[PDB]
Amino acid sequence: GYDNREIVMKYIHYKLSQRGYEEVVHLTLRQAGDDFSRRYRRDFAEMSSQLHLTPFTARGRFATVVEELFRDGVNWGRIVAFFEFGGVMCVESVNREMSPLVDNIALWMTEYLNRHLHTWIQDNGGWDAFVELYGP
Ligand SMILES: CN(C)CCOc1cccc(-c2ccc(Cl)cc2)c1CN1CCN(c2ccc(C(=O)NS(=O)(=O)c3ccc(NCC4CCOCC4)c([N+](=O)[O-])c3)c(Oc3ccc4[nH]ccc4c3)c2)CC1
Repeated sequence: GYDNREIVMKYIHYKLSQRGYEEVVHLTLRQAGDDFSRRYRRDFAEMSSQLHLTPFTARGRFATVVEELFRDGVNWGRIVAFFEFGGVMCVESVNREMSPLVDNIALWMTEYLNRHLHTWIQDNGGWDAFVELYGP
């Protein structure tokens, strides 16, 4: 598991393509995110209709959700839910003719990873351990 920016970009591109717009770690994360959205279906649907994205509320919407998600700490499932949440935000932004928000969201996700998730990820064997646990 190399660069966080690359992980974020490859993830967002996939989520957007699935909705008609535009390495083992990238594939494992993709598969995990699709599994998460299927298992927690009501949470997924509730999140998708509770963003109410506008040009000047997207930053605040991202901050409030990511704070609640990791309030009690970090684990692999919560990191998967964080990528899925980023995906939902990007898809809604493109759907609402606010596609430059995708670049802002990608930056907020990369910054959150580098600054607030990096220590946990490193202390738990990095993305390689995520692949050892959940990959092929
Ligand atoms: C109660 N309040 C606190 C509510 C507020 O909650 C808020 C607050 C804020 C936001 C949101 C929010 C709502 C909507 C959106 Cl879109 C985003 C976020 C919510 C909503 N929640 C966010 C956190 N969610 C969690 C957390 C941890 C775990 C966990 O870790 N479970 S697990 O059994 O360890 C596990 C099992 C299998 C696998 N992968 C296996 C795959 C198979 C396919 O091939 C690849 C590997 C993994 N894994 O990959 O990490 C781990 C969890 O469950 C699963 C179960 C199956 C899963 N599948 C892949 C991941 C996954 C996680 C669920 C619950 C919902």
